[PDB]
Amino acid sequence: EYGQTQKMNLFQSVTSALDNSLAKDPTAVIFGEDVAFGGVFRCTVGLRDKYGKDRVFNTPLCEQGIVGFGIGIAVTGATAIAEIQFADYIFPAFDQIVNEAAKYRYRSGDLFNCGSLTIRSPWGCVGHGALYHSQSPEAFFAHCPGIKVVIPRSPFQAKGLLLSCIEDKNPCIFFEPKILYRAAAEEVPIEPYNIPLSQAEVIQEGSDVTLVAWGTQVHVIREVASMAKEKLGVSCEVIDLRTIIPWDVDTICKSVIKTGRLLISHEAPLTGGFASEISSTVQEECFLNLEAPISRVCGYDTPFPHIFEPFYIPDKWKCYDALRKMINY
Amino acid sequence: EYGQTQKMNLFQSVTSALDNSLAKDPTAVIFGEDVAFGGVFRCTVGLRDKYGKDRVFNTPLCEQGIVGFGIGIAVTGATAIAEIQFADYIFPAFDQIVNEAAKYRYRSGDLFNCGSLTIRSPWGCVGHGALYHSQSPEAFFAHCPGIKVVIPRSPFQAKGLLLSCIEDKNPCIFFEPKILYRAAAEEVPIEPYNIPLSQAEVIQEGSDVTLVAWGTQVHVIREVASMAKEKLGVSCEVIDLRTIIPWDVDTICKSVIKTGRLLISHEAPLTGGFASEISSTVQEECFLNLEAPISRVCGYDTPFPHIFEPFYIPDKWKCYDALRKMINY
Amino acid sequence: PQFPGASAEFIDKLEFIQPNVISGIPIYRVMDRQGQIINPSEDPHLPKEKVLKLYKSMTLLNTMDRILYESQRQGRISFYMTNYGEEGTHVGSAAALDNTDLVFGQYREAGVLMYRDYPLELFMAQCYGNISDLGKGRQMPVHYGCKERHFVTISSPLATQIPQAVGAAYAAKRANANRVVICYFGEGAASEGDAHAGFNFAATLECPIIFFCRNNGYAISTPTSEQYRGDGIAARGPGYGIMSIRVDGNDVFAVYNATKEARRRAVAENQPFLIEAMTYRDHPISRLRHYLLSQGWWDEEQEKAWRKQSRRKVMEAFEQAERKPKPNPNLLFSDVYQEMPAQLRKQQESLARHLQTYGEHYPLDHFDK
Amino acid sequence: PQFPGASAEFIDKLEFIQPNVISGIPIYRVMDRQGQIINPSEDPHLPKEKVLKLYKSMTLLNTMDRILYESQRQGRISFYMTNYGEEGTHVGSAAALDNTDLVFGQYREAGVLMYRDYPLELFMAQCYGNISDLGKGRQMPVHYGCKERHFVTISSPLATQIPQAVGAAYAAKRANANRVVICYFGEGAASEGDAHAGFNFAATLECPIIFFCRNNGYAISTPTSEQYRGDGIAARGPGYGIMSIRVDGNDVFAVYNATKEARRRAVAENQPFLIEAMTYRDHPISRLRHYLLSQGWWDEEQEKAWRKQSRRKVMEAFEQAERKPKPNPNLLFSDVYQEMPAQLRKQQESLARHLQTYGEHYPLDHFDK
Ligand SMILES: Cc1ncc(C[n+]2csc(CCOP(=O)(O)OP(=O)(O)O)c2C)c(N)n1
Ligand SMILES: Cc1ncc(C[n+]2csc(CCOP(=O)(O)OP(=O)(O)O)c2C)c(N)n1
Ligand SMILES: [Cl-]
Ligand SMILES: [Cl-]
Ligand SMILES: [K+]
Ligand SMILES: [K+]
Ligand SMILES: [K+]
Ligand SMILES: [K+]
Ligand SMILES: [Mn+2]
Ligand SMILES: [Mn+2]
Repeated sequence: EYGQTQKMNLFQSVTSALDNSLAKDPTAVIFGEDVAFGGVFRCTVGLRDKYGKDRVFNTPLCEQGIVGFGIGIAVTGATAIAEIQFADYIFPAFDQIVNEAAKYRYRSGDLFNCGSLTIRSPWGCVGHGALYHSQSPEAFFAHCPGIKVVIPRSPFQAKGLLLSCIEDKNPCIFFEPKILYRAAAEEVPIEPYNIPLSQAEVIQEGSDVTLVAWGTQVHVIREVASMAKEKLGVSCEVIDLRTIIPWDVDTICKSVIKTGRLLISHEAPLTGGFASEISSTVQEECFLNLEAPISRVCGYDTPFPHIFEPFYIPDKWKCYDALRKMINY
Repeated sequence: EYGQTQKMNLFQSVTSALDNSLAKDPTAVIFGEDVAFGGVFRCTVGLRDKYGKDRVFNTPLCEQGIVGFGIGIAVTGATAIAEIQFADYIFPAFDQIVNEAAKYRYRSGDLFNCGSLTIRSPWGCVGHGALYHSQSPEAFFAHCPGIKVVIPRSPFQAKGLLLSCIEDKNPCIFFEPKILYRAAAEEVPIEPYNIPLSQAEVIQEGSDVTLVAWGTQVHVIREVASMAKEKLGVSCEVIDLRTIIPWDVDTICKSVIKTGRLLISHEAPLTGGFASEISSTVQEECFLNLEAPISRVCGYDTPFPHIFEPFYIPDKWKCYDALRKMINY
Repeated sequence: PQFPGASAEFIDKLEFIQPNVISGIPIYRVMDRQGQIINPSEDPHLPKEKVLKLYKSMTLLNTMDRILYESQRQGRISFYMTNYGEEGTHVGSAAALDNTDLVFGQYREAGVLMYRDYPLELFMAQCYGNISDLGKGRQMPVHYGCKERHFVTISSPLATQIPQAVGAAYAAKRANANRVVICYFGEGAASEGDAHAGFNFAATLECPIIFFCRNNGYAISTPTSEQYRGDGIAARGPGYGIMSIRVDGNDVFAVYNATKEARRRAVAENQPFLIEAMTYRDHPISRLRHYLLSQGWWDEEQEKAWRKQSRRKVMEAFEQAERKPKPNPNLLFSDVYQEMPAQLRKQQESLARHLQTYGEHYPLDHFDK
Repeated sequence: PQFPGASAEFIDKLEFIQPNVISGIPIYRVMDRQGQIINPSEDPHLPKEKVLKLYKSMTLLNTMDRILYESQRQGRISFYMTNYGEEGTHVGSAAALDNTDLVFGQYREAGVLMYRDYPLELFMAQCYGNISDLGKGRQMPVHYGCKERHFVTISSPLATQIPQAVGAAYAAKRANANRVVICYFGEGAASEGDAHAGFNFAATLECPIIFFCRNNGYAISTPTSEQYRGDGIAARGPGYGIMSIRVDGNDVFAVYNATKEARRRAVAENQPFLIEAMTYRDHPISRLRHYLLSQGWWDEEQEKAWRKQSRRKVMEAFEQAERKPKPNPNLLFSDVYQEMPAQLRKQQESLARHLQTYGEHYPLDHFDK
C-alpha cells in the first residue's frame, strides 16, 4: 500500500513524520522547550544532528513566545513546527492561537497568513499525571474558527495525520496521546504518506449503535464493542473522529441514520466538552432516526485528579454501562 | 420590594454595585487598565475619589498580570474585583483563569482559595466592534470546572448579579453587555440586593416553545416571542439563562417538558458554543417530550466582522425563521 | 565563581544594585527646536529630494488625520486613531529601512505606509470597509495592511506582533537575503507578557530585528508612573542582552540615524536592537519645516501650495471612498480557512436563503451583488 | 528634555548602550569553600542553636530526598523532584523570614517547609496521596502546601505564582501588619510572560515582596545560553526599578544576609527586592559542615549520630505513609467549587452507583470507605 514499513511506537512515528518533513521541505524548522536533545518524550531524537542546529532548536521557556514566534515564521511562508511540552501548558499561548493564528488569514483579506504553522503537543491522561500532565484541551479550541485540531489513535494514524497537518495551509494543533508514546508498536511506512483531515474513520461496521471517540479512547470503545457483542449480542459501529474541527459531520450522521443510537466518549470533562457539539448536531440532522437519547460518557466536571484517576476516567465499564442502558431505553 | 430606586443605565448599575461593595467590605479593591479615571466605559467613575487611590487603581497594561495579581489578593481573603478592558482581551489571562483560579481550591484540598476574586469585562457585539471589540467568550470558560460565568440582561439584573458574584465564594467572571451600557435606563435599587447565581429566569410564560438566551440576546428572543404570537399564534416561553456555569438545568428542562420545543440563541459562533451544551443536556433529560429537533440560532463560525455585522448576528428575523420552521417540523 | 548562569567576580560586601532612573539613558538629538544641526559630525546630509519626501509624507498624513478624525466625529466611519506627534518617528524610521524590510506595528504606524507610497484610496478603503479594501471590510478602521509594501496587517490585541516579528526575523536570517524586520509598539504595550517573550527570543535566537518603542508618556489614561518604574523601555534592553538607544521622537534626523545604524548592524550581526523614541501624546513637522527653511529648501509659498494640493488629494480620495459600495456579504465567510469547510459553506447558503426571504430588513442597498 | 516617559539629559552623539555580560553583577559570598568567614563585618554571628538548625534542616531534607528518589525509581510513588544543591538557598532564606511571612514557590522549595518544621508524615502523605494528605491526594507528588506554615500550595504551570505573590503582597501592605511575601522560581521560569507581569506590577504598585530566583544554569536540558542573553536574572531587576543582588547559593550565610536585608527593607519601604542565587544543577551542606567544625560546634561523632537518627525518622515516616489507605474516592468531587453544584453531586452519585455494580474492577481495596 505505502511502501516499506517498520514497527514504530507513537513517538517513533512522530519522529518519522518530522524527519520526512525536514527532508522534503527546506524551509521547515522545529522548535520549543528541550527539543534539541530529542525532547522529553523522545519525539525529536536525532533530528538536530541530521538537519542542523538552525532547524531544530530550543526556545526560552515561554509558551506565548513559542506560538508567537511560530506564527511569525509562518507569515514568511516557512514551515514552523512548534512544540508545547504538555497540552496542559498550551494556555499561556491561548491568545496567540485564538486571537492571532486562527484569525490571521481572515482579518487580512488573505494578504497574510500563518497556514504553515503546526503546533504539536502531548495530550491526554497517563495514569498519574494529575491536574497538569493529563489534560485534553480540544473543546477549548473547537470554539475557535480558523484553526484545525487533530488527534490520532495509533502510530500509523499519527504519522499520516501529522504530515497532513504540516502540509495543510491552515494553522493546525496536533495532540499526541502521550500514554501511547511507548505503547505497542505497529507497522508504519518509512516514506511520507497523508491521511486526510476532517475525515472520520469507521474502524468496525455495526448495525445497532454508533460509538464515537478519538485518541486513546478509540481503543476503549473498540473494547466496549467487543463487550457489547459478547454480553448483549449488540452490534456496534466504532468510529474514530480524528479531526475535532472542522469535523466530519457526514460520516457520523450517516452512521447514526443506520443505527439509530449514538454514544460519544471522551476523557475531557462533560460540560462544554466536544461530545456536546457532536450530540447537538446529530440530534438536528438525525432526529427522526433516534431510538434513544444520545449518550455522552466523559470525564467528570472536576480538574484531573492524581490518586483518583482510576475512578475519574470514562473507562470501558462506564461506557459499557451507559451503552447497556441506552440499548434498554 | 428593595427600597428606594433610581433610573440607571447598565454602566451606572455596575458603578452602584461596586460602590455598595466598597462601602460594606473594607477589604475590597478594584483594579485594571484605566479604572482610576472612571474607566473606558465609565463603570468606575467617582470610586477612586470616594474610596481612595489604594482601593481603586490602575495596573500596567498586562492582562495575565491583572488576573494573577487578583488571584493573589484573593488568596489572602481580600475581595479583588479585576477589570479586563474588553472580553476579547481576556485570552492572555486564560492560563491564570483556567489553570490557576479555577483549580486553586480543589488542588489545595481547600487549604487555599481565590473565592474572593471577580473578573468583570465588557462583552458582546456593539455594531462596529469587529474582531476584537465584539467577542462573546463564555463557551471557552464553560468547559473549565471551578469558575462561574455570569451574564446579565439589564441594569437591575446587572447590579444584583454582580453583587452576587463579588460575594460568592468562588472565582467569578461577570460579562457586561457593552451595547447596553448607555441603552435605556430602568429603576435600580440604590442599596445592595442579590440575585442568585445558577438560576435562570422565566421572563414570559408560554406553552408551545421554549426560547433561551442571555445578555442582549434576551431582548431579541423577547421580540421573537411577540412576532411568533402575532404572526403565528404561537405561545413562547422566554428564558434568560443568566449563569452560564454552573447552569440552571432544572428550569430549562421543566420548560421543555411543558412545551416540547426548544430554540437556543447566542451571538457566539455555533460550533462549540454554549447552545451545544444546553441542547445535548435537554435532549438527554427531555427526549420523549421533544416534538421537534432543538434549534440553535447562533453567530456563524467565523471571526466577528466589521462591515458585515448586520449579516452576521443571530437577529430577530433569523431566530423567527428558525422558530417558524421548528413549529412546522 | 564557577556558575554556568552568569559571568561575574565574587564580592565580599552586601550591596544591592540600584536602578538609575533620575538620570536615565540620555536622549539622542540631531537638530534643535529651531531646526539647527547641533553636532555636524552627526548630520546625515540627506539630499533635498529625500528630505522633502520626509516633510511631505508627514504633512500629508496630518492632512488625512484631520479629515478622517472629523469623519469619525460624524459617524461616517466607526473609529479612527490619529498620528499626531508620531509623524517624525514613523517617517524618519521608514526612510532608514530598505523598501523590502518587513514591518509589524499597531495603531500609530500609518506614516510608514505613507512613506512607502500607500495610496490614499486604500487608507480610505480600509476605514470605510468598501469594495476596494483588500482586507474585505472585515477589521475595524485603521487596521491597515499591505503585502506589496511588506507591512503586516495590524491587529487590535496589543503586543501580539512583537514575538511574531521575531519569528519573521529568524525566518529571514535563514533565508539569507539581507533583510531586517522592524516592530513598532507603545510603552503601554511593552508591559504585556508578549513583549518579554519577543525581546528574549530575539536575543537568544540571534534575530535581525529592530524593536521600535514609541514612548509618549501615556497609554490611554495611564501615565508612565503607573506603567513602569525603571528608566523607561530603553533601560530594559541591556537586561536581555539587546543593544539599546533612546532618541528624540520630535527629531526626524535623530530617528533616521538611529534606525539606519540599527538596521546596518542588525542585518550584519544577526542581533536585535531596541530604539525608544520619546514623543508627546515642539512638533516633528514644525522642527523639520524650520530645517527646510535654513537650507533654502522651502518657503511660505511652497507651504501654501502644498497645503492646498494635499487637501485636494485627500478630499478626492475621501469622496470616492464614501461613494464606493461595501463588499458582497458572502465575503464574511471566505478566508476563515484557506478553503471553505463544507459546514461553513452550508452557513453561507443559509444566509443567501435568509436574504432571499427577509432581505428588505437588511441594508442590501450599499453592498456589492 | 521635557518627556514624561523618562528623566534624562540630551546627548548629541549616537551611542548604543551595551549590556555588560562578561563582567556581570558580582556574586556575594560570606564564607569560602573551606567554611571560613571572608569579611568579618559581614558575619551575621548567628547563635549555635540556629546554625545547627540550618544544618540539620538541610541534611534531613537530603536524607528524605535520597529515600523518596529511590521510592520513585521503584514506582512506589509516581514522581519526585529532589532538592540537591538547593538546600542552602532554601534553608538560609527561610531562616531570614518571619514565621508568618507568606511563601510562594514551586518544585525546589521543600527546604522552606522543612525549616518551618513541616512534619515528615505530611511530606510523605502528599507524595503518596494518602488519607493524611490535606491536599486530599489530588495533585502529583511534591506539590506541597501548608496553610498553618504560610506556604501556598505549589502548582505545576511555571511562573504562575509570580504575579500572585505580588497580589498577596499588595493585600499585605493594605492590611498593615509588617509581613513580607517571598516568591521562588528558577531561571527557566523567569522567561515566562508571568515573570514580566509580576516584576513590573510589584514595582508600580509598591509591594513588599522578595523575588528569589534560583539560577542553576539549566531548565531541564536547556542551558542558560539558550534561555537568555543578558547578565542572568539579577540584571533584569534594575530595568523594572527593582533593587537587586546576586548571591552564592552554596553559602547559607550569604543567602541569609541578603534575604534578611531584603525583608527589612521590603517591609519598611513597600518596595520589591530581587535576589538571584547562583547554584549547581562545593555543596551548601559541606560548606556549612566545615564552618561548624571551626566553631567547635560539630564533629564526626555528632555527624554519625545525626545521620542515623535522621535516617530512622525518615524511614519511620516512610513506612507509615505507605501503609495508610488513600482517601475516599468521593473526594474527587469536593472543593471544585466551595459548595458542590447539584449537577456535580449528580456525577458523584453516578460514580457511587457505578461502583456498586462494577466495583470488583476498581482498586477499592486501599481506598478509605
Ligand atoms: C491586550 C489588549 N489590552 C487592552 C487593549 C486596549 N487598548 C487599545 S490602545 C491602549 C493603550 C496603548 O498604549 P501604548 O501602547 O502606550 O500606545 P499609544 O496609544 O500611547 O500610542 C489600550 C490599553 C488592547 N487593544 N489590547
Ligand atoms: C508553563 C510550563 N511549561 C513547561 C513546564 C515543564 N517544566 C517543568 S520544570 C521545567 C524546567 C524549569 O526550569 P527552572 O525554572 O530553571 O527550574 P529548575 O528545574 O532548574 O530548578 C519545565 C520546562 C511547566 N511545568 N510549566
Ligand atoms: Cl483597542
Ligand atoms: Cl512539569
Ligand atoms: K499547517
Ligand atoms: K467571587
Ligand atoms: K497587535
Ligand atoms: K506554579
Ligand atoms: Mn503610549
Ligand atoms: Mn534552572
